[PDB]
Amino acid sequence: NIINFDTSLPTSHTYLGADMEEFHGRTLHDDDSCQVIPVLPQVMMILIPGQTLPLQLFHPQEVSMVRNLIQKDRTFAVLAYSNVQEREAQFGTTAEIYAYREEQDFGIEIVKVKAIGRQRFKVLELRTQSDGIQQAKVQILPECVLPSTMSAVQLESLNKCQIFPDQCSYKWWQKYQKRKFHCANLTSWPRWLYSLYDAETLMDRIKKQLREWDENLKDDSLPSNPIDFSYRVAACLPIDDVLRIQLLKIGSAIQRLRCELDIMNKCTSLCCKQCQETEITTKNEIFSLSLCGPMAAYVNPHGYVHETLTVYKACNLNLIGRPSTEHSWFPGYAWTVAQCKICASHIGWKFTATKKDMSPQKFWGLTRSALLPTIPDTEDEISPD
Amino acid sequence: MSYNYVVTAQKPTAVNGCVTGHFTSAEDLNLLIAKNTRLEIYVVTAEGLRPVKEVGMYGKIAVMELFRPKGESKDLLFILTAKYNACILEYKQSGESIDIITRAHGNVQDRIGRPSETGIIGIIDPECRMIGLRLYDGLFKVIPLDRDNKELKAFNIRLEELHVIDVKFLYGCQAPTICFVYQDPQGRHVKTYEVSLREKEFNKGPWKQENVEAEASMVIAVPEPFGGAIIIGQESITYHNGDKYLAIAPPIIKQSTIVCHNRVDPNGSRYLLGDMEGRLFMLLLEKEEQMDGTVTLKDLRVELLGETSIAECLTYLDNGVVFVGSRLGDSQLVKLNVDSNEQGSYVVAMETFTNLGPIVDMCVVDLERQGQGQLVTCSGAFKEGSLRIIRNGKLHIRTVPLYESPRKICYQEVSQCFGVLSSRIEVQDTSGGTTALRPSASTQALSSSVSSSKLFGEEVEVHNLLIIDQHTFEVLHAHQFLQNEYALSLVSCKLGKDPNTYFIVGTAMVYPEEAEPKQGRIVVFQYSDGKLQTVAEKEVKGAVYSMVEFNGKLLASINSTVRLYEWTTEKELRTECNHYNNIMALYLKTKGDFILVGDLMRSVLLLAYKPMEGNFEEIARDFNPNWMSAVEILDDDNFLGAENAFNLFVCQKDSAATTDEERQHLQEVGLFHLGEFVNVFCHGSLVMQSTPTQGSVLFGTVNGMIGLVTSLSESWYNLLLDMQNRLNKVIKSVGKIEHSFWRSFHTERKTEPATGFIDGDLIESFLDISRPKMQEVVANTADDLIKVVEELTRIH
Amino acid sequence: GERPFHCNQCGASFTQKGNLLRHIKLHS
Ligand SMILES: O=C1CC[C@H](N2Cc3cc(C4(O)CCN(Cc5ccccc5)CC4)ccc3C2=O)C(=O)N1
Ligand SMILES: [Zn+2]
Ligand SMILES: [Zn+2]
Repeated sequence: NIINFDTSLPTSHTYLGADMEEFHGRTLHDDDSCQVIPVLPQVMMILIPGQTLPLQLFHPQEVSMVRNLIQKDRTFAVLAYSNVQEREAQFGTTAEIYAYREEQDFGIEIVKVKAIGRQRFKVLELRTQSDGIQQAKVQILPECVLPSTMSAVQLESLNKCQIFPDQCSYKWWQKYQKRKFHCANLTSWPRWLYSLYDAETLMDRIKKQLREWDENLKDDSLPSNPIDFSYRVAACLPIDDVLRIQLLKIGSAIQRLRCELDIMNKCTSLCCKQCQETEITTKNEIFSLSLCGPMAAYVNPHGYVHETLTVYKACNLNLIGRPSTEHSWFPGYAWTVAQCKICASHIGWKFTATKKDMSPQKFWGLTRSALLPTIPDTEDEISPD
Repeated sequence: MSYNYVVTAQKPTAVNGCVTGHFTSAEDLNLLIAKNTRLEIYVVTAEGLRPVKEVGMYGKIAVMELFRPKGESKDLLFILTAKYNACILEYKQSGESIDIITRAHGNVQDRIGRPSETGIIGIIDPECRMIGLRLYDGLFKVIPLDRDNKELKAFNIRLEELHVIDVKFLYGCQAPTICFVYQDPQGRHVKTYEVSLREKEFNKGPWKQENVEAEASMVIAVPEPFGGAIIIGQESITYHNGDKYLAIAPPIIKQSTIVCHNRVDPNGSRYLLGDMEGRLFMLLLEKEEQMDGTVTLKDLRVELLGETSIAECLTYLDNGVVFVGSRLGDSQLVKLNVDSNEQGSYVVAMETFTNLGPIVDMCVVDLERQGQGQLVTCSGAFKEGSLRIIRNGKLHIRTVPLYESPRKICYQEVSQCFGVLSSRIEVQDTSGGTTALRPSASTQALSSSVSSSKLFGEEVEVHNLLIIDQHTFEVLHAHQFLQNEYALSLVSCKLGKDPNTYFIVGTAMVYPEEAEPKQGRIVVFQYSDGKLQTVAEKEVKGAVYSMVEFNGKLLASINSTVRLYEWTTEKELRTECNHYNNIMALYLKTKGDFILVGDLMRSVLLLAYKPMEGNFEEIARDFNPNWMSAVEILDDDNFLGAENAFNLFVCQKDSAATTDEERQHLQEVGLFHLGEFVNVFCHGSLVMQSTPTQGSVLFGTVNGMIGLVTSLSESWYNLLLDMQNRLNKVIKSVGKIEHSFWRSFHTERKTEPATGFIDGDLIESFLDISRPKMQEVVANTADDLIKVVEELTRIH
Repeated sequence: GERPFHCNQCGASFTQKGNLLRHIKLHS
């Protein structure tokens, strides 16, 4: 229950070795503009803007491509594959390299990279070049910003009341709703309806669920902008690729926040994807061992990326082999591979503390690719808004 | 691909602004009133108000201020529209000809800018050296007032205070000085800045910020000889002139927030203040007279004068007469009666001016005979609530005051009455329970009833179903709903094989802790033999946002579900089928076996009932994020909606398209900037019943404007579209605003030209133009065009 | 201490090669 670990360590990706050559600069292309961007060939990821993506590139063609990007814009395209086998992709996200390190260990040139999602895009065309490396003709998808739902109606005499400044939080939210949505009486709907489409109210409702996962402040950790908050929450929601792609396709932060709240309330169980009916854990065991939330992307020693969701308890898992601290994503913990007891598919790893004074003494790191969010009782699947 | 025609039946009646000055003549006192896209000019006579001129603008009036620059014989008028069209107008009359000539004009929009939260602010310097505008946060636009600035060129000054609440130019300053209330993490403060026209920047203001009231919202610049500024909040009215500071926290103002003001005395000794509940106060700054220092200000006072309509803007005219501009109720001319008890109040009404806004719902009814239809609206809100019966004579309007908010309305021909959902505010008692604020329709019914349960000073909303006689408009019955029950939808119809006509209400249980409603009811009532009874009651797991009679059945929307009920022989609702949607089913409209489901974010969905399977099937959808206020089915293939930044749009289905992706996609075929906010779409007409127009959809808006939409043929549309471009070359726009620019579909992120819509108001203005101008328009045949336009005027 | 056959994706360590090859074929 108590976290006697340094929450800032997994975000640093300290397992990638010595300090990388950090970049300060930031690049952004105009909305709706068309850009040709290189795609990394073995990256099988669906990246969210604001999400950190660590990589280890081994192939000389991949290493060359990154050396060129580091000198130029530092931006590559991360395709959201609808069909991974036939490499089909209609959407994706740009990724900007913010840290890198080249190593000629043993006698093999390998490059470790830390990138971040920046802009969503629509794939216009894909062509593999005579070198074997492919380029994507892309169109930068704009982020739909809507004004206050009350802006259209709003009485000009109440415009000066739209800025709002120990005491009872429920009484505060009651006053917030009465003042922000007073002009709802000029329309066909009540104040309480407009609250369901209000960024600050939706963000406060999400914060109430995020507080159940992390014992950390809104003040620092969480962003203020609905766009950034909605993407930060999307990055740490353990959902399957079909749902994540639909979530990514949403252009409005209001619809994204509403959609996330609905997933967070409906999907309370997490099953094995191959079994579909083997419960591994529930949302009540989810907890944040990293500042970015319960789930983040990490890279293994062979470049394989795993979005790892940390939980207190997991069931229906077999442990393969003995624990190892080799390349551990949670410094101070040893990992043991964990499979589903029914289908034997890899679900994640069990992390066990190296010192007695550490807390928690054990937890599980589950790979998102192996999980399936489930809604118990007598209902199948749906993502409203 | 759609060919639609939109025309105004009733101009907006809600008042968003009013100013006094000497605009028509240096000797005349004028009252200028802004009613959205309309400007009314009055001469304030000893009698009352003498109408002088009324003009229309190709914009929504956002700023309206009079000013007399150096030399000018009389005042000029600055106007800024919601699409940022700025202009300086002059009244000029030469014999018979009245012309509001445009002295200067230009668009002041910036390519880059976050439109401010506190909206547009437009202030003019007391010496008329410049116009200050706060359109975007972090910038203050300055239009220098020179005779050689006929294009209205402006520069911005960077403003580090990003959250400005209100700003005014101060009096008595050597340099033009702005005084403003702003908010930052630390709280609310009042700052000042000098405005250098030479350096095009701000310089250190004459006095300090201080941590003023947390709810300080209004700045009032006090004229000479006192100077300084008054800052009004929720609890306090404070004065600031740097070193001089005076504060008061009158308990009389604590009941409601003060939201408008007006100077009575030119010296700034007396001010009128209005609150959100119609109270009118007098603020007096007591000028004390010492021996040397004869200009002292000993104290501030507030006196409750009386009650007026809920005021959007006040203006003192003369001889105690005050014009009350109202958005929620009728506007008034009140006489501030000189020191008079009159059982408490000092304010006496002189005139009342009709305001249909906001029109939150309406219905058409044949009523007398049948031929000519009558429109019955749910107008006003709170004590200003009423029903308005609009018929063609000009439009003749009958008013029925309810003293509470009418919300929904439907007519029941069989019982010769209307069903009206209403709500009233009751305050919680310290003693226990709730007390009404005034007698209203729901507390003054002939007969009354309350629902049976199947489950401090805080304001509580009590919901009711009123039965109102169609002839007398008397409240025959009032049924009160359960505690925390919110009445959302109302229908009058016959269901199944039942010959009886019922009033069906759809509700939601609203609790502060719950964000999304998990309970609601569909209650079936019968009003028969002069009494209301509850026939049946169905509890549902959500809010019943909308309901429609669907081929002898009841189609109701519970949250994201759309459910079809059948009325059994046991007089009970039986769930036939459900349809679980990707969106919240707020809007529901039906034509035959087709259903139109929509949400507040313009997610449009089309469903069809499959009778041979007994279930629903999705036909098509279109999700473009934008706020949507109303929807309607024009015909089998076209859907009309009202979306953000006062636009109309039309979506079309194409059941013939080659692929199944195309035929389950709705094409946006019409876009138009209406300039009004539509709340209700309603099929019907106000004219008596082989026509160039097909169909008739009336609509009610927030500003009390009533419009009409009808469909045309491709030939009729192509002709009238060319006619518009020809009429624009000959017609004179106030402020020199482009018609094409005004009607262009507008959101802040995008502006597209209007498509699939004919501005009937522009087409009809052909009949008002002179014979030489008429011949200029028809130069490709003039009297044949007069027949076409006269035929188009007959639809309203 | 045996287990000289590791899965480069999850890190599963196997004592025989036929055991690792069955495990790697279960991954995507
Ligand atoms: O916290 C975590 C969770 C686990 C995860 N790992 C580590 C990992 C390591 C490997 C190896 O092939 C295993 C064999 N060693 C040689 C060797 C053998 C014996 C003794 C010493 C060294 C080379 C690397 C393969 C996959 C993964 C993986 O998925 C991670 O990176 N962090
Ligand atoms: Zn399994
Ligand atoms: Zn493996």
